[PDB]
Amino acid sequence: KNIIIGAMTALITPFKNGKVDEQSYARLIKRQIENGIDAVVPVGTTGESATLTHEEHRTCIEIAVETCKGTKVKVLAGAGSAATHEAVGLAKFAKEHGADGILSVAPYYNKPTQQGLYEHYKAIAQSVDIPVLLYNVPGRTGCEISTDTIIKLFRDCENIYGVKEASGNIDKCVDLLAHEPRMMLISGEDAINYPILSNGGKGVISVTSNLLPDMISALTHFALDENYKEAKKINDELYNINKILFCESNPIPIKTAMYLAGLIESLEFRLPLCSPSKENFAKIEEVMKKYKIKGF
Amino acid sequence: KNIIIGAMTALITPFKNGKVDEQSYARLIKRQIENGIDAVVPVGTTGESATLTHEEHRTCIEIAVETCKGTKVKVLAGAGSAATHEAVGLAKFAKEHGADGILSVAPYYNKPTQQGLYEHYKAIAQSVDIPVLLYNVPGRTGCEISTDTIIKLFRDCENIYGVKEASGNIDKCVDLLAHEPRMMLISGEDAINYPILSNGGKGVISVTSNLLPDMISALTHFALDENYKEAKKINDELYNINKILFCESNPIPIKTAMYLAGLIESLEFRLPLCSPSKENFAKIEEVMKKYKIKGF
Amino acid sequence: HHHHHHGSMDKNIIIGAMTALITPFKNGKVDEQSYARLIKRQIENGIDAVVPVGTTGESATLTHEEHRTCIEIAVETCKGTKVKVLAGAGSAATHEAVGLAKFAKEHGADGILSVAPYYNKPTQQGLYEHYKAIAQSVDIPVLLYNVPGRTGCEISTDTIIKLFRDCENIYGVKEASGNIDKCVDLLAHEPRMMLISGEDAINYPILSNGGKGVISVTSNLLPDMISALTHFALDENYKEAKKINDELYNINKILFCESNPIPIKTAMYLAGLIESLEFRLPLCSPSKENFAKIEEVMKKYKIKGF
Amino acid sequence: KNIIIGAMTALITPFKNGKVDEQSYARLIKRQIENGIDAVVPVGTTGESATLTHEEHRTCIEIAVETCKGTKVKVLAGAGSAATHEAVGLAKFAKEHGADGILSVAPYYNKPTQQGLYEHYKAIAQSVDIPVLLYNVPGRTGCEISTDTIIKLFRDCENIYGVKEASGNIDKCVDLLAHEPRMMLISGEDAINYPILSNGGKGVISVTSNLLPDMISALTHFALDENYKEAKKINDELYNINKILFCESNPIPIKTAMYLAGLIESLEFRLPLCSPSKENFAKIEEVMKKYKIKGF
Ligand SMILES: NCCCC[C@@](N)(CC[C@](N)(CCCCN)C(=O)O)C(=O)O
Ligand SMILES: NCCCC[C@@](N)(CC[C@](N)(CCCCN)C(=O)O)C(=O)O
Ligand SMILES: [Mg+2]
Ligand SMILES: [Mg+2]
Ligand SMILES: [Mg+2]
Ligand SMILES: [Mg+2]
Ligand SMILES: [Mg+2]
Ligand SMILES: [Mg+2]
Repeated sequence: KNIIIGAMTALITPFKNGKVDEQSYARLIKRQIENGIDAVVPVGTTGESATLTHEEHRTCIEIAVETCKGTKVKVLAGAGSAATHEAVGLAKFAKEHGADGILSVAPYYNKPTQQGLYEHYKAIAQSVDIPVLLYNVPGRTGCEISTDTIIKLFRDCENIYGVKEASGNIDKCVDLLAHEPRMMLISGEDAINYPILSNGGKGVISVTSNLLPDMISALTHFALDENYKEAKKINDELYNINKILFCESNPIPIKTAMYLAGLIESLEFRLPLCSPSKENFAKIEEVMKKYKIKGF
Repeated sequence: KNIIIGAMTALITPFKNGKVDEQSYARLIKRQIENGIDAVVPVGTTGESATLTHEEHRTCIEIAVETCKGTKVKVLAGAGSAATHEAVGLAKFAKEHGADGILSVAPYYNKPTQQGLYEHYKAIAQSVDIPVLLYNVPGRTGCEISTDTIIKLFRDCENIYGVKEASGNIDKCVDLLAHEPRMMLISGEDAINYPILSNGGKGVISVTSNLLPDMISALTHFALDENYKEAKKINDELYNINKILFCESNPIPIKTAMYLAGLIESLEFRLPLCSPSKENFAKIEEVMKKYKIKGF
Repeated sequence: HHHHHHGSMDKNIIIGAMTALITPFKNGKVDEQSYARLIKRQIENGIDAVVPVGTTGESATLTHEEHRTCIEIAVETCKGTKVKVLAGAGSAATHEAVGLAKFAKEHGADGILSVAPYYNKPTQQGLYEHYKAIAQSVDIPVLLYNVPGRTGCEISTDTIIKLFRDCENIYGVKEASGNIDKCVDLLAHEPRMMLISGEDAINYPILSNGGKGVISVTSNLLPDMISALTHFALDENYKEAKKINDELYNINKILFCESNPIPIKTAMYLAGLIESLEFRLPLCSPSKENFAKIEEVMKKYKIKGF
Repeated sequence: KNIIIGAMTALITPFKNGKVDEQSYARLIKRQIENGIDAVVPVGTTGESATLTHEEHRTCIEIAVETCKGTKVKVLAGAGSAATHEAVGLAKFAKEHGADGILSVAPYYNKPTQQGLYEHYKAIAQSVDIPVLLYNVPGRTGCEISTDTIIKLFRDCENIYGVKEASGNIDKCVDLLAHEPRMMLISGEDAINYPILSNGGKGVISVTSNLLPDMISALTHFALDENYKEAKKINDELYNINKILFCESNPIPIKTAMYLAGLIESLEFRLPLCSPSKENFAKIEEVMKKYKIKGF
């Protein structure tokens, strides 16, 4: 299978006057490239995919593709939906805009059965000829892609090559790679990046890497090179910031931190997201001081 | 406050060859009207709101509004979204096209904070002058509207008049009505319709009533009259069908039951929803045989 | 031989308003005089039964001798009254639970409460055999007790109903499970059983669905209010029962701001009803902030003295 | 600190005609010693601690102490209780009868607060001069020793040197060793032995090792030697048996497997534990066929 692995960043989407700040978006991607990141994920959960329009979805994918052009850095475009017809359309558009592959979150809200998830992802994978990474995050979607369903999809669909797990379930991570060691298991939970990689996971799709791309990329590369002691050292050092970045729903903390670090102009969200509480604003700022934040 | 209470049905959306079957949709609503139902909810969760287009959403609301004219039956239009801008747009459409009120599910997938939920619903409520019922279903959305947030919205926004709860949490139901007895608590979980009503809830938004509208209407009206012996008797008798209608994710079982009773022409869903397993198909049929199902 | 048709055969029951008694300590010993005085106060404020050495009575840290002494005081104090003694007798070990059941029978308890085995997580078959052994060891009523947040296991509706139908003296269940759906499930499929509320905040919803009593924490502090709530409900005066349930919500919830019985003993101490705020380790006093919160919530209520 | 780490077995307690089979118990321990195990845990959860008398509990500890004489194998005696006075008494017995350390499960059923847990373990630790390992298993006890409480106990009490985690929470495993790298984190969940060891855990207290002691010992020793690839290979191979040994509550499956293997004479439990279902008995037998089970 063709794959997209390594250290990847779920890009925030900066807003300016209620609009996507396209100059800031490109500038933030160049900063990721300069700090060792292997791929960027425009318009995932961290990029506020649910509140962007389709036009804005396209704009972000195009900026990511153009900015990464000529670098080794790939674009794994967010393209999931609760509706299969919409997810198929987003997959086809992402392929046409030049994306290297697609990330596709399990349908949220409508709780498809395992048979329904299989048909959903089979339809998506059949619509394109680029790699497709499944994305399991049951705390947000209300459903779980089972290990059996993930493995069946990997085996039955040429394009489907692994899964981004955001499920707090290292047992499932063992289950997946013990029964199907050819798949690419990707960490979707920064605090446990190292345990997922040390069990044979092959990358991360990170929130923390927005702020500390050098540290998350180094963690990932240490682990892929089997230097577990050094990968664990960075994972341990990052625990405090990894946890505070979820003191409110992601991406409220990471955007707050990027604004405090001077990396975006304006702490703007799209409703129903909004600024953190005064107390959590202070906690994020405090945890940040313990880390060296790369500039532009 | 202007309110919409009583026995209400979360309408299924029939499909025929991939499109909304508009003749069947109207016929099903007339059947609800003729069996004692007080309001109908087009394009809620049970109506596959997440997989309908904007145009189909609007078509279903218009059919409901037209079919309920000249009757006492109200239209409480589904209008929720994960994006506040889209929820406001749907609210405004429902108002301008004659809906009596709106139902608005808590944003799914993006997990807004309580402050974000407050701002989300304040924007929706300020956009229309018709009643707004909140809708909490954490198992599907990934978030909870807290009791404090529900009560503040009810007290701060003239047209927010209560909440549809689908949370399995009778403690919260007591909390809500003990601290704000003027709100309209609406049961969103059929199996516990009677306990919610007997604590002072004032209606149901029912899945089971698609199949058995006369029974749910009678349960509700006995309860509103404090004829609790009779209301509990029906609630007890309905437990088996109330539970089997969730043997797979709603609306897979209820649409299956409607098809099995000849009330819709085709067992068609929009992906990622799909037909139930053959085993559950048979289980639903066997439970149906214990109930008296009205025709057209 | 055994059989599956006990459901409509005569079952002695213990229902109504019941109190899960705190166990007061003085210098680390059971304060036996205070214990009797607190029970008399329950009797005089309309309570129908008392539960010595349940969860609220710190059953896990009493010695077997102290457990037996508390049952004896409860039995002696309730003689000559309408008030029944439903003795705590559960255990993670079936052999211990049988021994406690037999003691309660031989020392004059009216019935036993028997919590689902904690920590060892028996299967539903194991729970069935556990309670079959207990029920067949005595001839007094047995109330099952489901509290999965504490035990790590659940007695399923099907197992509860099987036990009710298969054993003469098992007559119902005390539910502390935050699960009104299960409460409907139970009484819809087996309306002959006695469902007893084990969670004060939802006493009225359980009673209004046909539950027939409560085993209360709040009634340690406010026995007249819990008794009135229950008797109104049993008479189908649901307006008055709900009014009391709503008024009690604040205290009902603050009594669990830390693990029960830490808040209720704190409230009883603040009310002057016990001499010292003494627990047995690993239980201990609440945080200073929760101490203050409990004190504040109490102010809205009229607390009966002795 | 003095410590007890490495590959350890939570010993089953065999019964014959309702009594502890003392000869089988000693024979089973010798089998563990001869298959690479570093310590044995008499009368833990797997040993049916809840249904043994205090006399039987003490007998099992004495047999373990006697059988390990003349070997490097340590006895980490089960000594926990919901009552602090009982836990202190069991700790003092274990010390005075030659145990090398104690395992002490968090109080079950009565849900102490973190302050209560601290006072509980402080009292236990001060009662003896041998190592004390905390044991967190919230699914069984109804409470959780927080990371902060574990770390305070480790720092404040000379004897307390780590924690056995059976919590399905690799995030907390990271939390513990990131903030207090000097403690000994011990895996209490066989399926994730390798992830816990690869994060710097220093041992296991295993159920599976009752049946497959050579494989669990080899896994643990490869990990401790930083041969993570070979440790992961065994962890992956063992996943199927690791999971089937929990198809019913432990120790129902492990005793079933030991009986099927001819390692214990009769499939006897103490109520409320009992035989598995016919169906799960067959599932256990089938999974066993893929593994080489050492004899005596
Ligand atoms: N990635 C950019 C598009 C975001 C679109 C949408 N806001 C709504 C998508 C929708 N399928 C719209 C249904 C409209 C009829 N009710 C949904 O709400 O699930 C979402 O996916 O959350
Ligand atoms: N109700 C008064 C007696 C309390 C006894 C005990 N503390 C311990 C009971 C025991 N079966 C003892 C096991 C002894 C060997 N470890 C238990 O801990 O489960 C409990 O049940 O929690
Ligand atoms: Mg690279
Ligand atoms: Mg809605
Ligand atoms: Mg008497
Ligand atoms: Mg039945
Ligand atoms: Mg009367
Ligand atoms: Mg509570």
